[PDB]
Amino acid sequence: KLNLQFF
Amino acid sequence: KLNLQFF
Amino acid sequence: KLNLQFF
Amino acid sequence: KLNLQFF
Amino acid sequence: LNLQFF
Amino acid sequence: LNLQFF
Amino acid sequence: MITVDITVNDEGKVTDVIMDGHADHGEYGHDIVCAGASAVLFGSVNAIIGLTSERPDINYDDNGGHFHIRSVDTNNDEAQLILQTMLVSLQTIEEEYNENIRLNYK
Amino acid sequence: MITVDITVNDEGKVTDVIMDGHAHDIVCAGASAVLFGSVNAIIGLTSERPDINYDDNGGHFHIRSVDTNNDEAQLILQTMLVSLQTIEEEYNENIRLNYK
Amino acid sequence: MITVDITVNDEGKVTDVIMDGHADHGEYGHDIVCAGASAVLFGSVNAIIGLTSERPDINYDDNGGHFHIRSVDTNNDEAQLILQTMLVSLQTIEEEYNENIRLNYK
Amino acid sequence: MITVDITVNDEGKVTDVIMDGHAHDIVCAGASAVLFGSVNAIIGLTSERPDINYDDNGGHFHIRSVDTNNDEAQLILQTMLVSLQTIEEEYNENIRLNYK
Amino acid sequence: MITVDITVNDEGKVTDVIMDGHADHGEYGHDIVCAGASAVLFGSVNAIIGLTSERPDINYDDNGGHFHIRSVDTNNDEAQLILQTMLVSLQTIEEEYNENIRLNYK
Amino acid sequence: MITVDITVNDEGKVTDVIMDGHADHGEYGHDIVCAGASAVLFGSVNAIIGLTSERPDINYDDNGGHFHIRSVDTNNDEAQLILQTMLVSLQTIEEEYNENIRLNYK
Ligand SMILES: [Ca+2]
Ligand SMILES: [Ca+2]
Ligand SMILES: [Ca+2]
Ligand SMILES: [Ca+2]
Ligand SMILES: [Ca+2]
Ligand SMILES: [Ca+2]
Ligand SMILES: [Ca+2]
Ligand SMILES: [Ca+2]
Ligand SMILES: [Ca+2]
Ligand SMILES: [Ca+2]
Ligand SMILES: [Ca+2]
Ligand SMILES: [Ca+2]
Ligand SMILES: [Ca+2]
Ligand SMILES: [Ca+2]
Ligand SMILES: [Ca+2]
Ligand SMILES: [Ca+2]
Repeated sequence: KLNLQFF
Repeated sequence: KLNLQFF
Repeated sequence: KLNLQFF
Repeated sequence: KLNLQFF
Repeated sequence: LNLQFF
Repeated sequence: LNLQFF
Repeated sequence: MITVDITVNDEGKVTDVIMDGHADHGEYGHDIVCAGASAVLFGSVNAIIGLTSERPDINYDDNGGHFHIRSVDTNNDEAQLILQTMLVSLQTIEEEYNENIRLNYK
Repeated sequence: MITVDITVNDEGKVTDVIMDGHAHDIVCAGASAVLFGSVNAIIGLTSERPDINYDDNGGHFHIRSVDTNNDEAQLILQTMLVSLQTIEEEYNENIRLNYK
Repeated sequence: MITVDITVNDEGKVTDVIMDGHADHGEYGHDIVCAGASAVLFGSVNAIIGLTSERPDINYDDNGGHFHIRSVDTNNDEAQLILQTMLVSLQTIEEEYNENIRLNYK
Repeated sequence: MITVDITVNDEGKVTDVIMDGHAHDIVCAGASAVLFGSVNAIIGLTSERPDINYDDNGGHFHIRSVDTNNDEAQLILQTMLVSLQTIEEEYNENIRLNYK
Repeated sequence: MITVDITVNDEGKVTDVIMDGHADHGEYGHDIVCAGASAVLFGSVNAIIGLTSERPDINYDDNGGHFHIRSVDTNNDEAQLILQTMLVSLQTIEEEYNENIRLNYK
Repeated sequence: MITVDITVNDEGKVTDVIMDGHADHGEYGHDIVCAGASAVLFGSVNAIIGLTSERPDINYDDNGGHFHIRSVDTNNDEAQLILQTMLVSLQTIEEEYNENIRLNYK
C-alpha cells in the first residue's frame, strides 16, 4: 500500500 | 460602453 | 450573407 | 518485450 | 570591470 | 570577412 | 493589413482562425486583396456548414474587419480539410500581396 | 464557459486579449465590468488607442494593442487579467484563461 | 536523483505529476529523502481519494522509482489544494536536499 | 484514448516520451508495435540505454533519454513519433499527441 | 534600453544570459541604470569564477554593450545560485527603472 | 559545435540570430563547416547592408566565435527574406554536418 523506500 | 451581461 | 469588401 | 494490446 | 559598459 | 570565424 | 492568426494544436488541427484588419490595398469597393480574402473566408465557412456536420462557433463585427472561427469538433476530418484549404488559399494571396495580408501561426 | 485568450509577445507585452463565450449571471457581470472598465481606463487614462472589435450579440470582444510600449496601457491589461484571474480562481468552471 | 515533473495548465491547475528515479541519498532501506518523498506522495494520493470525489488516473512501476498521477477533474478545488500541498512538501525537501530531488515545471 | 506526451529540450532533443491510456483493437496494436519496436531498436542498434518504466497492467510506458546527444537514438525517437503521428492522422479520436 | 535575454532549460537551470544595449538613462560616464547593471553583471561573473569550479563560456563585444554568458556545468549549484542572484539583482533594478532595462525569460 | 540560436517573433519575423562556438570539424585554417557557416553569415549580413535600407544591430566578439544579429526594422521584407535565405543555407549545412552545427528556433 505504501512503500517507504519506493523512491 | 457597458452591458453587464455581455459575457 | 457574403460581403466582398468585409476585409 | 512485446504485448500487442498493451495500449 | 568597465562600469559604463551597458 | 574572416572565413575561419566559426 | 489583414492579420490572419491561426491556432494549431499539437496534432496539427486548426482550433481557431481570427482574421482582423483591413487589407488597405484599395479604397472600400475596389480593394482586390480584401475581395480575395473575403470570398475565401465566407465560402470556406459556408462549405464547412453546408458540407460537414461540424458547426463552428462563429463571431464577427458587423462593421467589418473582424471575424473569428473556433472549431467545436476537431475530429471532423472534413471541416479540417476545409480549414487547411482556406489556409492555403489565403496563403496563396499572401505570397503575392505580402504587405496586405499576413498569416501568423499559434 | 467564457474563454479568455491572451497573447504575450517576446518582450512580455500583451498584444491580444480575446474573450469569448458566456459564463442574473454574476460571473458574467464580474467579467463584463472588468473588461469594459479596463478598456475605458486604457482610453481615458493613457495615450493608447487599442484596436477594438466585438460582436453586437455578445460573447465576443477582442482587444489588440497598437502601442505595446505604452507601460500604462500594459499595466492596465495586466491588472485586467489579474482581475479575471481573481474571478476564475473561485469560478473555475465558468472561465478558462489561456496564454498563447 | 528523484525527478518531479509537474504539469500546470495556464490557470495554474496541476494536471500531471510524474515522480521518477531514486533519491540515491542512502542505500535501499535507509535513504531519508526517498522516505520523505515516498510518505508525501503516497499520503497525498490517499488523501485525494479518501477526502475528495476526484479519482485521478494513476500508474506506477511495481519495481519502484516511477509514479504517475494525472488529474481527471481539474475543477475539483480539494484535489488541487491537496496537489499544491504535496508540491510544497516535496519542495520543502528539495530546499535541503537539492542534489537528491528536483522539481521541474511544465 | 492513448495520450502521447513528448518532451523536447532546448537543443531539439526528445528527453521524454510517455504513452498512457488505451485506444482486437488495431490502433492499440499499431501503437504497441511502434513503441516496443523502437525501444528494441534503440537498445539493439545504438549505444544508448534509455531509462524505461512501465506499469505491469498496461496503458502506461515511459521512456527517458540518458544520452540526448546520441543522434541515432534521437533519429529513432523521431521515427517513432512520425509513426505514431501516422496512425493519429487516421485515428484522430484514439490517439492524442502532445508536446511539452 | 538594456535587454536581458535569459534562457532557463527544462531542469530549471539558467543556460544563457545575454545582455545587450545601453540603458540610455544618462549619457556615457554618468548613466546610473547602466552602472547598476554593469556592477551586477561583472561582479556576478567574477563571483562565479572566483567562488566556483564553473568556467562559463563568455563572449562580449570589446566596446559595445553586448555580453553573453553561457553555462558549461549546468549542474553546478553554486554557479546556478550565483546566476539566480544576478538576475534577482537585475530584476530589482527593472522594478524601479522599467524603461531602461527589460528582462525576458526563455 | 556551432550553435545557431534563432528568434522568430509572433509576426513571423526573425528578430535575433546568435551564432556561437566553433565547428570543431577541422583545426583552425582548414575547418570546412566553419568556412561554410562563416561565408553564409558574413555574406548575408553584407547583403542586408548592401541591398536593403535595414541597418541591424550587430555585435561579435573580435576573435571568438560569437556573432549576434538583431533586427531593427522587422517590417523590412528584403532584410527578412535575406535572413530566411541565410538560415535556409545554414540549415542546408546542418542537414549534412549535424554534429558540427545545430540550429534551434525560438
Ligand atoms: Ca460531405
Ligand atoms: Ca463565440
Ligand atoms: Ca508570444
Ligand atoms: Ca495618465
Ligand atoms: Ca481590429
Ligand atoms: Ca477554469
Ligand atoms: Ca496555452
Ligand atoms: Ca472533503
Ligand atoms: Ca493511466
Ligand atoms: Ca522544452
Ligand atoms: Ca549502429
Ligand atoms: Ca525511470
Ligand atoms: Ca487526435
Ligand atoms: Ca502542448
Ligand atoms: Ca561562446
Ligand atoms: Ca547590440
